[PDB]
Parts: sequence; structure tokens; C-alpha cells
Amino acid sequence: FTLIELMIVVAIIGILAAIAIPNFIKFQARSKQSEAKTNLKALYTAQKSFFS
Amino acid sequence: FTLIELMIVVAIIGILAAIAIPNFIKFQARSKQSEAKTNLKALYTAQKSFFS
Repeated sequence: FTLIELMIVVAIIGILAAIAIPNFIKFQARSKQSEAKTNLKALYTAQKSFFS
Repeated sequence: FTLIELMIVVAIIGILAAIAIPNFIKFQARSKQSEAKTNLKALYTAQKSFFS
């Protein structure tokens, strides 16, 4: 190998450092939204029992 | 996948460990409150019979 190959190696590391990957904050948010579902279903259950 | 995905996986299980589920101690207290209803109706019945 020569100088150009080694410079391309450095450049590829630079490229990988700035790669555009999926936004995983959206996956975290979708995880956090499950509390709303659980607590709303608890509301539904408690309302039904109170009515009965 | 890459490192950030795997760290988000760890973060998501950390989130699920600290989710705010409904307070079910209230449901169990509502269960325990039925002694009072049953025994008070028993008082009512016994008082009526005694009066009669």
C-alpha cells in the first residue's frame, strides 16, 4: 500500500464518525408512551367497577 | 446495528425498570373494605330481628 490508501483509511474513519443512523430517541419515546396506555386502562377498569 | 443502538437498548430496559404503573394498593384497599359492608349489613339484620 501507499500514501493514498492510508489517507483513505483516515477518511473512512472520519466518515464513520459522522454516519447518519436511525433516530433512536423515537424508539425511547415509544417505550415511554406505554405508561399512558396502562394508566388509562386502569382508569377504565376503576370507572366500570365504580359504576357497577 | 451499532453501539448507540445497543446503549439505547440498555437505556430502554432501565426505563422499563422505573415505569410508573398504577397504584394497585388502592385496588387492594378497595378489596379489603368489603368486611365493613358485610358486617354492617349483618348488624342491620340482627337489629331488625331483635326489634321484631
